[PDB]
Amino acid sequence: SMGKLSEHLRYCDSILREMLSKKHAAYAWPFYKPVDAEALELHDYHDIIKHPMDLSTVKRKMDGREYPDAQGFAADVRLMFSNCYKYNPPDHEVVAMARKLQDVFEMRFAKMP
Ligand SMILES: COc1cc(C(=O)NC2CCN(C)CC2)ccc1Nc1ncc2c(n1)N(C1CCCC1)CC(F)(F)C(=O)N2C
Repeated sequence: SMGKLSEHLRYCDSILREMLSKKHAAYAWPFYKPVDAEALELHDYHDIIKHPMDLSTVKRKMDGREYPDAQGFAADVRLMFSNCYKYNPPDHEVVAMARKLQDVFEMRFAKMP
């Protein structure tokens, strides 16, 4: 009943639910939680990536309605992908996995009424 802004935010909630769901778990799982640079022994990760982002953080912020509009939500989802492209070798499996998940994201986002 509140119009397009409310509807866009609800649609974004749904995109996020889909990205976190079992449907995409073959490629989305590296993006469920913040990169644990200590556990992964990535001693240069936080020197290269200045603004880490991941789907659990997007969920915390979206559920708290910290994104004022759909573009703000998209910016953080795309930051997550961009961090992966920036840090990792371009032929790495994890870059292909980020790309598979971004194909889903961009498709759903483009079809937001
Ligand atoms: C428990 O989680 C993992 C476990 C294993 C795992 O189980 N690895 C090995 C354990 C020991 N040997 C035997 C081989 C598998 C590998 C990766 C994991 N998780 C992860 N999450 C996120 C990123 C990532 N990884 N990336 C990968 C690239 C290659 C090494 C980290 C680089 C990155 F920079 F952090 C990045 O951008 N992303 C998005």
